[PDB]
Parts: sequence; C-alpha cells; structure tokens
Amino acid sequence: TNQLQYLHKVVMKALWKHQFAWPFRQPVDAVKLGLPDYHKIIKQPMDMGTIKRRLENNYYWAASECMQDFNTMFTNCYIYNKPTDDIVLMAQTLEKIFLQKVASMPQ
Amino acid sequence: VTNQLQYLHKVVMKALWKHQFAWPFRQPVDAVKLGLPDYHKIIKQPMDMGTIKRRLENNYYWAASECMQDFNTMFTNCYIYNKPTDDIVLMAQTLEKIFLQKVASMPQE
Ligand SMILES: Cn1c(=O)c2c(ncn2CC2OCCO2)n(C)c1=O
Ligand SMILES: Cn1c(=O)c2c(ncn2CC2OCCO2)n(C)c1=O
Ligand SMILES: Cn1c(=O)c2c(ncn2CC2OCCO2)n(C)c1=O
Repeated sequence: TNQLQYLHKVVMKALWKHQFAWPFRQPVDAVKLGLPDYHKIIKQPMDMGTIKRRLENNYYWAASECMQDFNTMFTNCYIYNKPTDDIVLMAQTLEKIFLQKVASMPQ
Repeated sequence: VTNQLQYLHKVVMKALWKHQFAWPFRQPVDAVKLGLPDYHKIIKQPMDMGTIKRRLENNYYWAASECMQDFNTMFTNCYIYNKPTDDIVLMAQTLEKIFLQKVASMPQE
C-alpha cells in the first residue's frame, strides 16, 4: 500500500539513521546484554530490524499494524527500563519523530 | 481549525474519552489522592485527556502533531512510572492502540 511504502521509505529511514537508533535496530539480546529477566517482563519483543524486514517481505496487511509494532518497541523500552536510563530518553526522542512523520502519512 | 485537529477532536478524543478504560486518564494524576509521593519526582510533564480535551476545545494546538505528542506523553508517563504488572499499563495500552489505529486514518495536511 501507499501507507506501508511511506512507513518504509520515509518513517523507518528517518528513524533508522538517527544517532539514538542503534539500540533499536536489532532485537534485545538478553544473553549478550546480561538481562535474565528481560523476557519475563517483556513478552512481545519488537525492534526496527524486525519491522524493516516485515516491511520488505510484505508481512503487513495495513499501516496501523506496522505502527502497532513501532509502538510495542517503544513501550517495551519504557516498561522494562528504569525511568532514569538514557535509553528511555533515546526512545522518547525517536518516538516523537515517529509521530511527527506518521501525521503526514497518506490518509 | 485544521482538518487534522478536527479529526483528532471528533474521532480520536471522542473514542478515547468515552472508553471504559478512560477514567484514570480523564483528569491529572492526583498524587495526594492516589498516595504517590514520588510521582512528580519521576514524571516531569504530567498529561491527561481532560487537558487535551480542553486544549482541542479552545484551539490551543497549532498543529496536529502537537496534540499527538500530548497523547503520547500521557501514555508514556504511565509506562514509565507504573510497574509492568499494574493494570493501568494494560488500560493505557488498550487506549493507545485505538489512538494509533485512528491516527493511521487521519487526514494529511
Ligand atoms: C531496547 N533495549 C536495548 O537495546 C538495550 C537494553 N539494555 C541494553 N541495550 C543496548 C544498549 O546498551 C546501552 C543502552 O542500550 N535494554 C534493556 C533495552 O530495553
Ligand atoms: C473512579 N472509578 C470510576 O470513575 C469508574 C470505575 N469504573 C467505571 N468508572 C466510570 C467511568 O466513567 C463512565 C464509564 O466509566 N471505577 C472502577 C472507578 O474506580
Ligand atoms: C495515571 N495513573 C492513575 O490514574 C493511577 C495510578 N495508580 C492508580 N491510578 C488510578 C487507577 O487505580 C487502578 C488503575 O488506575 N498511576 C500510578 C497512574 O499513573
């Protein structure tokens, strides 16, 4: 769809290259990051590499479905991490760009 | 009086305000009433649907994206402050899904 193309080539491209994006480009590796409780707390992991791959393999039936994946990724971050962790500020910065770009998506 | 802001008022706020999970979000978090002495230490930008509703009613917003940020702040405050297992997190998630679903069909411009 026009909307899924926009999420791929306008929204995702802006977020992917952002200087705060690196923690979010691939799944949380709880073993390599040493977080034995991550998957006990976060039951729907999500990340931009997964969303990007889904955008390219025609996984999504509708724009809102892809937007929900973006939301899950950010929400996971807020739920798991402490309020003072830098990664929370990074998610918020990226999430605001997401919402800005989504506001200009074809209707 | 943008089409976008009209959409956010007549479609998004209409749906969320009357939602059965909306009541904890209809007014600012009252930290005294709720017994949350650390709330304003952790949440530095409180937001609630009553504030957003009033702002839409008084044409406070210059752009749709700024109303959208207020909604986002209100949900994010909840995810950041509350424990993962708090029921309020589930209620916020349910409301935010509706918010995103509707925002996907918002007019451009
Ligand atoms: C999304 N996400 C990460 O990407 C992450 C992380 N813990 C480490 N990382 C990677 C990076 O190390 C310093 C800050 O982010 N957690 C708990 C998380 O939620
Ligand atoms: C304080 N308070 C409510 O105000 C409430 C509620 N359950 C429903 N409401 C009312 C709300 O407005 C109309 C539709 O839902 N509970 C459990 C509650 O504690
Ligand atoms: C926004 N907000 C609330 O309104 C709230 C609350 N803790 C309780 N409440 C009220 C209600 O009790 C059961 C479900 O929510 N917290 C920490 C919060 O962030």
